[PDB]
Amino acid sequence: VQLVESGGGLIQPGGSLRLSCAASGLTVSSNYMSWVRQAPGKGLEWVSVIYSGGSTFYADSVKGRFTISRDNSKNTLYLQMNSLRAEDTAVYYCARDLDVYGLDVWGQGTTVTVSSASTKGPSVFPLAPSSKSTSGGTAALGCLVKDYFPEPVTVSWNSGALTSGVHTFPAVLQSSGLYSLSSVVTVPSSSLGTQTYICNVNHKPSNTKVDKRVEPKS
Amino acid sequence: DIVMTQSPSFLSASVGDRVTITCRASQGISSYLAWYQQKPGKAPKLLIYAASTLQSGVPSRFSGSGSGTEFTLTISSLQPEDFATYYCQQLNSYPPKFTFGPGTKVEIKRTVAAPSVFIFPPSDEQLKSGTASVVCLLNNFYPREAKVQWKVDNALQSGNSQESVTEQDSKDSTYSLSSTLTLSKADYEKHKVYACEVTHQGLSSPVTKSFNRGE
Amino acid sequence: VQLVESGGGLVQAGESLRLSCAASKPTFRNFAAGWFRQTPGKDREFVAVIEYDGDSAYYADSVKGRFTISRDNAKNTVYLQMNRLKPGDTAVYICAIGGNHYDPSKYYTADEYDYWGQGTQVTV
Amino acid sequence: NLCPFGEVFNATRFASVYAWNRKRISNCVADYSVLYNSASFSTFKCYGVSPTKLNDLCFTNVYADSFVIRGDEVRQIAPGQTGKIADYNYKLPDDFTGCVIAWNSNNLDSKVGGNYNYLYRLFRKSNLKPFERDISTEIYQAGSTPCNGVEGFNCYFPLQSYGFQPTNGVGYQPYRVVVLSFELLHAPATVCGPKKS
Ligand SMILES: *[C@@H]1O[C@H](CO[C@@H]2O[C@@H](C)[C@@H](O)[C@@H](O)[C@@H]2O)[C@@H](O[C@@H]2O[C@H](CO)[C@@H](O)[C@H](O)[C@H]2NC(C)=O)[C@H](O)[C@H]1NC(C)=O
Repeated sequence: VQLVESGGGLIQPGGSLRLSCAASGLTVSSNYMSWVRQAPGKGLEWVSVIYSGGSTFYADSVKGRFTISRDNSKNTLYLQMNSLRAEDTAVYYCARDLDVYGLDVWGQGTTVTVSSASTKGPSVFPLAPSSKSTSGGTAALGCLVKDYFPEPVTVSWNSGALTSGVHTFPAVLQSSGLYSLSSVVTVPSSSLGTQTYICNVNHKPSNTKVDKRVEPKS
Repeated sequence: DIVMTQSPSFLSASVGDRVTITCRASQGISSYLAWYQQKPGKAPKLLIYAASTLQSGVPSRFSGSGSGTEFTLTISSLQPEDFATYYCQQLNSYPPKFTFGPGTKVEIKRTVAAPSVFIFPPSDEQLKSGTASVVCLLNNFYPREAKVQWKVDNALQSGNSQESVTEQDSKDSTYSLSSTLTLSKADYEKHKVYACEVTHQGLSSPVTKSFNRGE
Repeated sequence: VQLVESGGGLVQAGESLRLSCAASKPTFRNFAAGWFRQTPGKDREFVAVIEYDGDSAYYADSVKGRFTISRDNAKNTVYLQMNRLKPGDTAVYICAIGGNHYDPSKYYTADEYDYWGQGTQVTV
Repeated sequence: NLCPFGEVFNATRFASVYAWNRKRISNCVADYSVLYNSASFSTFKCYGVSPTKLNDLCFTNVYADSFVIRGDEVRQIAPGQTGKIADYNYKLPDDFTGCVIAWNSNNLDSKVGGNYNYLYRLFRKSNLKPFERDISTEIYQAGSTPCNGVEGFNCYFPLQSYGFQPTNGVGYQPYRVVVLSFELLHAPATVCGPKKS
């Protein structure tokens, strides 16, 4: 028994997107099928449910803009999303609803991102070590991945050779609608003048690959 | 609209501890309560329905009780795979079909570890573009509760900083925090001292790392 | 069963307009028909209601003496003769259809109805 | 002879909604002052008839349907409504000519630990026809594998129990509902009000 979701992606405000939920091990037309969404860094919220008899119900936040449907020959649930706003950005889950028994079968989820921001390559700025970056034999350094859209970005250190002590932080959305991220690493302070340190930032949506060399400071 | 609440929001415990998390309702919802477990990046998993009945396949250490306005989710012996976030869900509601709770994050407990603080001046490449981002880093600390205050010429700075926290590390069960202070190049050159003050349990007093513009 | 409102548009103060709400099924004769307005930004607000026989009607105080309700079950349509229109009346007017209640106060609540429509935008 | 309204309204026990009761009212005088004076009804709405003139009208035959549902589900006892009650338990027709009467019954159908003797149908492949009663208890097949009378995954009992506790909210509290159906055929009238014959 499984639910396979697809359809999510990037869309601009006022656009449309169709979600799909392929089912195996259960019959969609004979079950309460519901869509649940969870905003990033937030909780879960109900969206729509389709009865086994065809009755459809929607939350007030999506009524008139969303349309739930099913295809019996494909055993697949659908969620048509029109006139999308930024607040509709969430990971959408299709699930089999058993009422008082709960939601037992869940899908892996698909990501819906609604934003007017353009796809922009990241700007990588070096985070150089110094005495203010040292803690008695341990020196810290990193790279600042600023102003990129959309997610995600991948950061490796010295072509994937440096892994110990590396901390890549979760990205935060700024007031500009763009993402910023920092990846740091703690290295012995005795290696600043000998070992070279390079961060490898790759942003596939913008085809941007940057290798910035973090040189020490005063 | 019946309001659902959960307490606490965050909770630390060790393997083998008795874990009790509470979900409350503004009105009497009888036994129309379901408990779920969600791990980072995964879909919610049904644990208990009808506020007391265990779902097939769920270990017996999970227990549900309560009826009316107060409900409890109990894990008798905490296990390494139970460290996740737990939600409660009211069933057969109106107007919405079902309403979830705020959730409770169960995290691993360990000894108090003080944070190592590093402040990083802006790069000259970024200063050419007209922006200046100053980054403060808090590495390998516990508990997660810590305060990072940005000071510019000893003036407490608010409204121009953003924080990001890593999840609990797989090895030492610690956290890592980064605070980025962003301001224009013109504003950055009007001041001299940029300080980052950190208050934490493992620190006997707030530690401040500062730099002066122009080295 | 579908409810389609018509007869809306742009008008000025003092001038009049008549609204209509046709019903898809001939069952309209057994229900009570009411009118609501949802000014953009705000929520629904009661206007008027007519019973299935038309022997009893109730208006809101804001439109009492200015608006008039009538119905013709042969055409399955409600009528709202809107006179002395003021700029505040600018709203999407929706027609609701439900039961004939023993307590007339239930007509003031929108949740006491059963069918609703799409709405027609009136601008003064 | 007066019409038997106490046995329907003053009934000590009401039926489950999936197995709703129907009582045929015929050859009697019907005084609705029993319902007029009582200020306990939360819902009193009539279709094709005004609730105030019921003492002046006559009908060829009157049906009285009664059951217990939640307060949040009373709105589904109306023409053209949707929901678990309207689709799988009790469906009023779009041409319904009659009255719907409901009142709170938390004092009569709620138990401290929980009254679980009131049931509704939760699982059904298709929506009910108007005025249809489904008393089947066959195991519902939610997948492609047959159940063969055994409960399990994708194989569930079709009926569910209300949890009626006195500490429940008004939407979760039990409400007793009486549905009066009126027919006017080319036949002698059997149920008349006191104002008329
Ligand atoms: C069955 O009927 C009795 C009749 O009493 C009511 O009196 C009025 C309040 C009016 O509202 C009508 O419903 C009835 O005529 C119900 O009430 C009991 O009445 C007796 C006196 O006759 C009184 O001593 C009891 O306390 C009343 N009980 C109550 C109010 O709970 C009675 O409740 C009805 N039972 C059912 C199951 O409907």
